[PDB]
Amino acid sequence: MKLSEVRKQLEEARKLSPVELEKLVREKKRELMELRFQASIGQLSQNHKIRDLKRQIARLLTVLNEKRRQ
Amino acid sequence: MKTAYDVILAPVLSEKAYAGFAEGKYTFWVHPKATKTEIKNAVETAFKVKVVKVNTLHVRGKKKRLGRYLGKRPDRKKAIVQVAPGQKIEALEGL
Amino acid sequence: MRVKMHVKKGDTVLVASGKYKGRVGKVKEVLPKKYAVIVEGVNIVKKAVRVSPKYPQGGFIEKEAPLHASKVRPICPACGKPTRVRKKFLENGKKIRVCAKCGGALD
Amino acid sequence: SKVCEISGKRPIVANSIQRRGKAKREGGVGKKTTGISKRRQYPNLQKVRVRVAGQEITFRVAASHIPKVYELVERAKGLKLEGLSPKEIKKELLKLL
RNA sequence: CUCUAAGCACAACCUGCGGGAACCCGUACCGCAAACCGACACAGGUGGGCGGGUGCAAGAGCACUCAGGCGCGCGGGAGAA
RNA sequence: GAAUGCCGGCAUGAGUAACGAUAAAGAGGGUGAGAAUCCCUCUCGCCGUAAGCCCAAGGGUUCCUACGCAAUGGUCGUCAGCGUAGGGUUAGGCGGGACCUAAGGUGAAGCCGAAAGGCGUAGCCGAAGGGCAGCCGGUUAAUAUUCCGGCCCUUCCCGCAG
RNA sequence: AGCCGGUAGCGGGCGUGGAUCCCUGGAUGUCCGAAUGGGGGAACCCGGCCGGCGGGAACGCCGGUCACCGCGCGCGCGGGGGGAACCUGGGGAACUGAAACAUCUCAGUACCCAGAGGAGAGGAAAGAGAAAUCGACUCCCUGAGUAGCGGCGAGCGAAAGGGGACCAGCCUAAACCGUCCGGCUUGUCCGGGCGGGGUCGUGGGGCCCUCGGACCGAAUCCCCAGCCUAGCCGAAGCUGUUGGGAAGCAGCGCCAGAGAGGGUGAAAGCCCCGUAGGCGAAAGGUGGGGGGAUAGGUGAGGGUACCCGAGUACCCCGUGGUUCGUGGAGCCAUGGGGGAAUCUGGGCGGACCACCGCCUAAGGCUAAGUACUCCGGGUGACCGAUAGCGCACCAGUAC
Ligand SMILES: [Mg+2]
Ligand SMILES: [Mg+2]
Ligand SMILES: [Mg+2]
Ligand SMILES: [Mg+2]
Ligand SMILES: [Mg+2]
Ligand SMILES: [Mg+2]
Ligand SMILES: [Mg+2]
Ligand SMILES: [Mg+2]
Ligand SMILES: [Mg+2]
Ligand SMILES: [Mg+2]
Ligand SMILES: [Mg+2]
Ligand SMILES: [Mg+2]
Ligand SMILES: [Mg+2]
Ligand SMILES: [Mg+2]
Ligand SMILES: [Mg+2]
Ligand SMILES: [Mg+2]
Ligand SMILES: [Mg+2]
Ligand SMILES: [Mg+2]
Ligand SMILES: [Mg+2]
Ligand SMILES: [Mg+2]
Ligand SMILES: [Mg+2]
Ligand SMILES: [Mg+2]
Ligand SMILES: [Mg+2]
Ligand SMILES: [Mg+2]
Ligand SMILES: [Mg+2]
Ligand SMILES: [Mg+2]
Ligand SMILES: [Mg+2]
Ligand SMILES: [Mg+2]
Ligand SMILES: [Mg+2]
Ligand SMILES: [Mg+2]
Ligand SMILES: [Mg+2]
Ligand SMILES: [Mg+2]
Ligand SMILES: [Mg+2]
Ligand SMILES: [Mg+2]
Ligand SMILES: [Mg+2]
Ligand SMILES: [Mg+2]
Ligand SMILES: [Mg+2]
Ligand SMILES: [Mg+2]
Ligand SMILES: [Mg+2]
Ligand SMILES: [Mg+2]
Ligand SMILES: [Mg+2]
Ligand SMILES: [Mg+2]
Ligand SMILES: [Mg+2]
Ligand SMILES: [Mg+2]
Ligand SMILES: [Mg+2]
Ligand SMILES: [Mg+2]
Ligand SMILES: [Mg+2]
Ligand SMILES: [Mg+2]
Ligand SMILES: [Mg+2]
Ligand SMILES: [Mg+2]
Ligand SMILES: [Mg+2]
Ligand SMILES: [Mg+2]
Ligand SMILES: [Mg+2]
Ligand SMILES: [Mg+2]
Ligand SMILES: [Mg+2]
Ligand SMILES: [Mg+2]
Ligand SMILES: [Mg+2]
Ligand SMILES: [Mg+2]
Ligand SMILES: [Mg+2]
Ligand SMILES: [Mg+2]
Ligand SMILES: [Mg+2]
Ligand SMILES: [Mg+2]
Ligand SMILES: [Mg+2]
Ligand SMILES: [Mg+2]
Ligand SMILES: [Mg+2]
Ligand SMILES: [Mg+2]
Ligand SMILES: [Mg+2]
Ligand SMILES: [Mg+2]
Ligand SMILES: [Mg+2]
Ligand SMILES: [Mg+2]
Ligand SMILES: [Mg+2]
Ligand SMILES: [Mg+2]
Ligand SMILES: [Mg+2]
Ligand SMILES: [Mg+2]
Ligand SMILES: [Mg+2]
Ligand SMILES: [Mg+2]
Ligand SMILES: [Mg+2]
Ligand SMILES: [Mg+2]
Ligand SMILES: [Mg+2]
Ligand SMILES: [Mg+2]
Ligand SMILES: [Mg+2]
Ligand SMILES: [Mg+2]
Ligand SMILES: [Mg+2]
Ligand SMILES: [Mg+2]
Ligand SMILES: [Mg+2]
Ligand SMILES: [Mg+2]
Ligand SMILES: [Mg+2]
Ligand SMILES: [Mg+2]
Ligand SMILES: [Mg+2]
Ligand SMILES: [Mg+2]
Ligand SMILES: [Mg+2]
Ligand SMILES: [Mg+2]
Ligand SMILES: [Mg+2]
Ligand SMILES: [Mg+2]
Ligand SMILES: [Mg+2]
Ligand SMILES: [Mg+2]
Ligand SMILES: [Mg+2]
Ligand SMILES: [Mg+2]
Ligand SMILES: [Mg+2]
Ligand SMILES: [Mg+2]
Ligand SMILES: [Mg+2]
Ligand SMILES: [Mg+2]
Ligand SMILES: [Mg+2]
Ligand SMILES: [Mg+2]
Ligand SMILES: [Mg+2]
Ligand SMILES: [Mg+2]
Ligand SMILES: [Mg+2]
Ligand SMILES: [Mg+2]
Ligand SMILES: [Mg+2]
Ligand SMILES: [Mg+2]
Ligand SMILES: [Mg+2]
Ligand SMILES: [Mg+2]
Ligand SMILES: [Mg+2]
Ligand SMILES: [Mg+2]
Ligand SMILES: [Mg+2]
Ligand SMILES: [Mg+2]
Ligand SMILES: [Mg+2]
Ligand SMILES: [Mg+2]
Ligand SMILES: [Mg+2]
Ligand SMILES: [Mg+2]
Ligand SMILES: [Mg+2]
Ligand SMILES: [Mg+2]
Ligand SMILES: [Mg+2]
Ligand SMILES: [Mg+2]
Ligand SMILES: [Mg+2]
Ligand SMILES: [Mg+2]
Ligand SMILES: [Mg+2]
Ligand SMILES: [Mg+2]
Ligand SMILES: [Mg+2]
Ligand SMILES: [Mg+2]
Ligand SMILES: [Mg+2]
Ligand SMILES: [Mg+2]
Ligand SMILES: [Mg+2]
Ligand SMILES: [Mg+2]
Ligand SMILES: [Mg+2]
Ligand SMILES: [Mg+2]
Ligand SMILES: [Mg+2]
Ligand SMILES: [Mg+2]
Ligand SMILES: [Mg+2]
Ligand SMILES: [Mg+2]
Ligand SMILES: [Mg+2]
Ligand SMILES: [Mg+2]
Ligand SMILES: [Mg+2]
Ligand SMILES: [Mg+2]
Ligand SMILES: [Mg+2]
Ligand SMILES: [Mg+2]
Ligand SMILES: [Mg+2]
Ligand SMILES: [Mg+2]
Ligand SMILES: [Mg+2]
Ligand SMILES: [Mg+2]
Ligand SMILES: [Mg+2]
Ligand SMILES: [Mg+2]
Ligand SMILES: [Mg+2]
Ligand SMILES: [Mg+2]
Ligand SMILES: [Mg+2]
Ligand SMILES: [Mg+2]
Ligand SMILES: [Mg+2]
Ligand SMILES: [Mg+2]
Ligand SMILES: [Mg+2]
Ligand SMILES: [Mg+2]
Ligand SMILES: [Mg+2]
Ligand SMILES: [Mg+2]
Ligand SMILES: [Mg+2]
Ligand SMILES: [Mg+2]
Ligand SMILES: [Mg+2]
Ligand SMILES: [Mg+2]
Ligand SMILES: [Mg+2]
Ligand SMILES: [Mg+2]
Ligand SMILES: [Mg+2]
Ligand SMILES: [Mg+2]
Ligand SMILES: [Mg+2]
Ligand SMILES: [Mg+2]
Ligand SMILES: [Mg+2]
Ligand SMILES: [Mg+2]
Ligand SMILES: [Mg+2]
Ligand SMILES: [Mg+2]
Ligand SMILES: [Mg+2]
Ligand SMILES: [Mg+2]
Ligand SMILES: [Mg+2]
Ligand SMILES: [Mg+2]
Ligand SMILES: [Mg+2]
Ligand SMILES: [Mg+2]
Ligand SMILES: [Mg+2]
Ligand SMILES: [Mg+2]
Ligand SMILES: [Mg+2]
Ligand SMILES: [Mg+2]
Ligand SMILES: [Mg+2]
Ligand SMILES: [Mg+2]
Ligand SMILES: [Mg+2]
Ligand SMILES: [Mg+2]
Ligand SMILES: [Mg+2]
Ligand SMILES: [Mg+2]
Ligand SMILES: [Mg+2]
Ligand SMILES: [Mg+2]
Ligand SMILES: [Mg+2]
Ligand SMILES: [Mg+2]
Ligand SMILES: [Mg+2]
Ligand SMILES: [Mg+2]
Ligand SMILES: [Mg+2]
Ligand SMILES: [Mg+2]
Ligand SMILES: [Mg+2]
Ligand SMILES: [Mg+2]
Ligand SMILES: [Mg+2]
Ligand SMILES: [Mg+2]
Ligand SMILES: [Mg+2]
Ligand SMILES: [Mg+2]
Ligand SMILES: [Mg+2]
Ligand SMILES: [Mg+2]
Ligand SMILES: [Mg+2]
Ligand SMILES: [Mg+2]
Ligand SMILES: [Mg+2]
Ligand SMILES: [Mg+2]
Ligand SMILES: [Mg+2]
Ligand SMILES: [Mg+2]
Ligand SMILES: [Mg+2]
Ligand SMILES: [Mg+2]
Ligand SMILES: [Mg+2]
Ligand SMILES: [Mg+2]
Ligand SMILES: [Mg+2]
Ligand SMILES: [Mg+2]
Ligand SMILES: [Mg+2]
Ligand SMILES: [Mg+2]
Ligand SMILES: [Mg+2]
Ligand SMILES: [Mg+2]
Ligand SMILES: [Mg+2]
Ligand SMILES: [Mg+2]
Ligand SMILES: [Mg+2]
Ligand SMILES: [Mg+2]
Ligand SMILES: [Mg+2]
Ligand SMILES: [Mg+2]
Ligand SMILES: [Mg+2]
Ligand SMILES: [Mg+2]
Ligand SMILES: [Mg+2]
Ligand SMILES: [Mg+2]
Ligand SMILES: [Mg+2]
Ligand SMILES: [Mg+2]
Ligand SMILES: [Mg+2]
Ligand SMILES: [Mg+2]
Ligand SMILES: [Mg+2]
Ligand SMILES: [Mg+2]
Ligand SMILES: [Zn+2]
Repeated sequence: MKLSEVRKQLEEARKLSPVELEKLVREKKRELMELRFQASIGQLSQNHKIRDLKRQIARLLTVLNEKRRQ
Repeated sequence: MKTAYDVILAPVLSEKAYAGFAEGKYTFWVHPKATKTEIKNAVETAFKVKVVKVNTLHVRGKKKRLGRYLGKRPDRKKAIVQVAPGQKIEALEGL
Repeated sequence: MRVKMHVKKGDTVLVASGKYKGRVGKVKEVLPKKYAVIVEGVNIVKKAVRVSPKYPQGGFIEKEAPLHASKVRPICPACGKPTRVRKKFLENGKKIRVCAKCGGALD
Repeated sequence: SKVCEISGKRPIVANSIQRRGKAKREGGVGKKTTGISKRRQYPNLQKVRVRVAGQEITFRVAASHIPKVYELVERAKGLKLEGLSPKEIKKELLKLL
């Protein structure tokens, strides 16, 4: 997404505990599956949202992997 | 992280899959290495239903070419889940 | 590591050579993969279009064709003259494009 | 036969040279070579059975180094050997070289 | 299935009933062939099962037929050697 | 300029031989720019211990449907096992594995060999052999002992009873 | 200052609040593969144990762990496999040449195998060989097609010496002390560890007497420069003209530590990319150079004769290596047999003996100079699409 929103996403993710982080990823993964459904019926005009959520999930798992590895 | 949303990939959009909604059988594209027990738990976490039967089948990719370049579409796997009596998956009854 | 581009969107440049030599115009776009630029009003070619949406009449449109970047020279906004580009390190440490004629900044 | 466990003596390649004629030092015109071909020379490997710490240890040794085996039996009296396996025993005796 | 050893006989096994649980891969199509082996949509080669009826001494033979499947992916004429 | 030279291009033979079983065709209607060759109907002929049907190998989308005809098809082509796209293979009971062993292979123990390696009991692997619980019908354009319907059954876990 | 790879488009986004992109470190990294829980027809299948997930006990999924082999007191550590050529070791042809052919040649080559590493080997004299000499090893030139070897045929082919490259020397075994443990032939015992001692050829060391009481310094460790893995600054030209286009032609200038080269519409020092000359690393790699530590290193006589690497030297048998093919056949190596001594010992100087000299065997390590080119860059009286790599291109592909 926008570069400032990535930065804010990383500040907030880093204030989350591993349990919060897992629960967020589980939520964003659900929304990603919702995006794939929508895109498969031709309903996702804004297809950039699929990639954005995928990288979001990557950042969150990266920070989750950070917090179990200081 | 491995969630139910990693097992279930997309619904199967075909007149054959649609004809199964009436009996409570919903067809999904699922992950190729996912077992029947896994798909059961993944549907029951994803769509708030009870799964009483899961059939599965592998669907080999179609060989295709583009001019000089012969290739192959990825392999896929379909799962058909039967939900408990009187239940329904609203995200599919769409359609 | 990068294609060196002495000219930017959308400073003002002289087309110093070619059929449109002497023209002054704004850099509409810069194409590094092609070492080209597009200059407003310069290199106008007639492209043929099929009947369609966007051109329900068919016919032709006008298009600016690209120019090789070396045919183009920025006009310095201080002294207003065409010039080669020099580099200059600001007080903070950043480098900017300055005018070889006078010394003014070109951004 | 293979390798002397004590000296590492192993088969070597030697030539077998067939000769005719009378040696010059006997008044002949000299020796002529009527055939050269490869053969192997083996160590005189034998089995030596010795009993160390109430176990039987069997060495595959060149006859030349048979006394070197009993030498290792002596040098093993200072080693704490009982309770060990015949394999682990032979290693101790062999490490004493 | 039966016999017993360690063990254990709050266990354990057998019988009966009840609820629950039951995974992975194949499954299309061709398959005596134009889709397999023979460079070919090649008169060749390819293991197992079903293989109806009538008559002929019998039979999986032979002739004609059922079900079923084909007329073999160049044709039209002429009626010399 | 020659090496029956090498690679390629194009000639000649020649509009010639051939067009791959002598089981065989005829007509009407349709479609289409185009029809002996595609679809439909009637007539005719051929196989029928197969030239019909079902398994297994092997092959690997060739299946079904829509749109196509440059090339592939020994002619033609509107057709096709061809091109483009979409769809299609559903199992506790069928087959294989979470079972068994056969030749053989491998191989703790052990034996042998310059090296690489060769052997080798048990054990392990190894099947179209042993073992093990599903029959009939309906349904799709295309799957069905698999989905559905009816009637049956097996194993594992846990509980109760004897 | 643009960007979402080749790659346009549909449809949607990102970037001076610094994106794309380039370098470095990290994170993730399904499955197979040495492949290593077990099996297997590589990329599939099937388990044990601990923890988790679901209604979860059966079923499944997720995370962790579980091969064999070696070495040290069940715990660690290590090994496995790969790498274009190069290297060492273990094995090791033939065509061919000898105008036939067998000794000989091809050749210890091709190849197989084991292993090593950025190199590998070798290496600190039991050397050379004749100089009253030299002084580790490797590598180049020469010596030299010499000396020799050779069915004295075909052919094969040294070393010393000289000129150069590089330069560097070390640890140990034994004597004799100490300690620990073991043994039961009870001790002034034997053995095994570990520590101290000690390392040489004019011999040296041990042990006992007298005397004399800081320089040297790693090949190991630390720091640093330098270098590598992205980059960056970089002089000076305008006009007219012919022309699609100027860089051509013409006029008038200008830079040069830069007039290498490539581009731009044709032929440009001054338009562009560059060039000369300069500048540059938070991170990783290197660091043979500068600095610093550590390990380490070191006397004289005198007496004593304790020690100085064993199935070894040495001799004989059978062979290999060398220029040496049995030759007068030594030397180095060793498969078989026999089998010593510790300096008053032993090996060598081409049978052997004398004399005269050289050197210290049977333990180990050691940079540099040398080789190679998978990789990167620079340069060609190298190729220019039948050429040059087999491949300029979706090639180790189609087939
Ligand atoms: Mg997705
Ligand atoms: Mg998809
Ligand atoms: Mg993601
Ligand atoms: Mg993951
Ligand atoms: Mg459905
Ligand atoms: Mg499945
Ligand atoms: Mg699950
Ligand atoms: Mg299935
Ligand atoms: Mg399956
Ligand atoms: Mg698929
Ligand atoms: Mg696919
Ligand atoms: Mg996809
Ligand atoms: Mg799928
Ligand atoms: Mg620049
Ligand atoms: Mg002008
Ligand atoms: Mg333009
Ligand atoms: Mg400049
Ligand atoms: Mg900056
Ligand atoms: Mg700036
Ligand atoms: Mg400005
Ligand atoms: Mg002989
Ligand atoms: Mg004589
Ligand atoms: Mg002879
Ligand atoms: Mg001779
Ligand atoms: Mg020979
Ligand atoms: Mg022989
Ligand atoms: Mg023996
Ligand atoms: Mg004996
Ligand atoms: Mg005995
Ligand atoms: Mg002897
Ligand atoms: Mg020794
Ligand atoms: Mg008991
Ligand atoms: Mg009890
Ligand atoms: Mg039951
Ligand atoms: Mg399983
Ligand atoms: Mg098959
Ligand atoms: Mg089927
Ligand atoms: Mg079928
Ligand atoms: Mg059929
Ligand atoms: Mg036949
Ligand atoms: Mg048959
Ligand atoms: Mg058939
Ligand atoms: Mg057919
Ligand atoms: Mg075919
Ligand atoms: Mg063939
Ligand atoms: Mg065929
Ligand atoms: Mg045919
Ligand atoms: Mg045929
Ligand atoms: Mg037959
Ligand atoms: Mg029969
Ligand atoms: Mg009948
Ligand atoms: Mg009958
Ligand atoms: Mg009848
Ligand atoms: Mg009659
Ligand atoms: Mg009858
Ligand atoms: Mg009859
Ligand atoms: Mg009959
Ligand atoms: Mg018949
Ligand atoms: Mg019929
Ligand atoms: Mg017919
Ligand atoms: Mg016919
Ligand atoms: Mg036929
Ligand atoms: Mg025909
Ligand atoms: Mg005629
Ligand atoms: Mg000629
Ligand atoms: Mg010819
Ligand atoms: Mg020729
Ligand atoms: Mg020719
Ligand atoms: Mg030719
Ligand atoms: Mg040819
Ligand atoms: Mg050609
Ligand atoms: Mg030709
Ligand atoms: Mg030709
Ligand atoms: Mg031709
Ligand atoms: Mg002609
Ligand atoms: Mg012709
Ligand atoms: Mg012709
Ligand atoms: Mg004619
Ligand atoms: Mg003729
Ligand atoms: Mg004729
Ligand atoms: Mg012919
Ligand atoms: Mg013919
Ligand atoms: Mg004819
Ligand atoms: Mg016939
Ligand atoms: Mg015919
Ligand atoms: Mg006939
Ligand atoms: Mg007939
Ligand atoms: Mg007709
Ligand atoms: Mg007809
Ligand atoms: Mg009519
Ligand atoms: Mg037709
Ligand atoms: Mg037609
Ligand atoms: Mg007709
Ligand atoms: Mg016909
Ligand atoms: Mg028809
Ligand atoms: Mg009729
Ligand atoms: Mg019949
Ligand atoms: Mg095929
Ligand atoms: Mg196809
Ligand atoms: Mg066609
Ligand atoms: Mg056609
Ligand atoms: Mg045509
Ligand atoms: Mg077409
Ligand atoms: Mg054709
Ligand atoms: Mg045709
Ligand atoms: Mg044909
Ligand atoms: Mg048509
Ligand atoms: Mg068909
Ligand atoms: Mg098709
Ligand atoms: Mg189908
Ligand atoms: Mg079932
Ligand atoms: Mg299981
Ligand atoms: Mg099994
Ligand atoms: Mg078994
Ligand atoms: Mg073994
Ligand atoms: Mg051997
Ligand atoms: Mg074996
Ligand atoms: Mg066996
Ligand atoms: Mg088993
Ligand atoms: Mg097997
Ligand atoms: Mg088995
Ligand atoms: Mg079986
Ligand atoms: Mg039997
Ligand atoms: Mg069976
Ligand atoms: Mg069964
Ligand atoms: Mg039944
Ligand atoms: Mg049925
Ligand atoms: Mg349907
Ligand atoms: Mg069918
Ligand atoms: Mg049923
Ligand atoms: Mg009870
Ligand atoms: Mg859009
Ligand atoms: Mg767009
Ligand atoms: Mg700013
Ligand atoms: Mg920055
Ligand atoms: Mg993993
Ligand atoms: Mg494995
Ligand atoms: Mg295995
Ligand atoms: Mg558990
Ligand atoms: Mg549930
Ligand atoms: Mg559980
Ligand atoms: Mg499991
Ligand atoms: Mg596990
Ligand atoms: Mg290997
Ligand atoms: Mg290696
Ligand atoms: Mg070599
Ligand atoms: Mg060698
Ligand atoms: Mg070799
Ligand atoms: Mg041989
Ligand atoms: Mg020969
Ligand atoms: Mg010969
Ligand atoms: Mg020759
Ligand atoms: Mg010859
Ligand atoms: Mg000759
Ligand atoms: Mg001859
Ligand atoms: Mg010969
Ligand atoms: Mg020879
Ligand atoms: Mg040769
Ligand atoms: Mg030789
Ligand atoms: Mg070679
Ligand atoms: Mg070097
Ligand atoms: Mg070295
Ligand atoms: Mg020394
Ligand atoms: Mg020397
Ligand atoms: Mg001297
Ligand atoms: Mg000396
Ligand atoms: Mg020196
Ligand atoms: Mg001379
Ligand atoms: Mg010779
Ligand atoms: Mg020779
Ligand atoms: Mg020789
Ligand atoms: Mg030679
Ligand atoms: Mg030599
Ligand atoms: Mg000499
Ligand atoms: Mg010299
Ligand atoms: Mg001691
Ligand atoms: Mg010591
Ligand atoms: Mg010491
Ligand atoms: Mg010392
Ligand atoms: Mg010392
Ligand atoms: Mg010491
Ligand atoms: Mg010294
Ligand atoms: Mg001396
Ligand atoms: Mg002395
Ligand atoms: Mg040094
Ligand atoms: Mg050192
Ligand atoms: Mg610059
Ligand atoms: Mg410049
Ligand atoms: Mg003009
Ligand atoms: Mg001009
Ligand atoms: Mg001029
Ligand atoms: Mg220059
Ligand atoms: Mg140049
Ligand atoms: Mg140039
Ligand atoms: Mg010029
Ligand atoms: Mg030029
Ligand atoms: Mg020129
Ligand atoms: Mg230029
Ligand atoms: Mg130039
Ligand atoms: Mg420079
Ligand atoms: Mg520079
Ligand atoms: Mg530099
Ligand atoms: Mg230093
Ligand atoms: Mg010194
Ligand atoms: Mg001293
Ligand atoms: Mg001294
Ligand atoms: Mg002595
Ligand atoms: Mg010595
Ligand atoms: Mg020694
Ligand atoms: Mg001996
Ligand atoms: Mg001697
Ligand atoms: Mg003899
Ligand atoms: Mg000898
Ligand atoms: Mg030799
Ligand atoms: Mg000799
Ligand atoms: Mg010799
Ligand atoms: Mg000799
Ligand atoms: Mg000797
Ligand atoms: Mg000897
Ligand atoms: Mg002496
Ligand atoms: Mg002596
Ligand atoms: Mg000697
Ligand atoms: Mg001598
Ligand atoms: Mg000497
Ligand atoms: Mg002499
Ligand atoms: Mg000497
Ligand atoms: Mg020495
Ligand atoms: Mg070395
Ligand atoms: Mg070196
Ligand atoms: Mg290169
Ligand atoms: Mg290059
Ligand atoms: Mg040329
Ligand atoms: Mg070409
Ligand atoms: Mg070529
Ligand atoms: Mg050309
Ligand atoms: Mg050429
Ligand atoms: Mg290449
Ligand atoms: Mg290449
Ligand atoms: Mg080629
Ligand atoms: Mg290709
Ligand atoms: Zn200016």
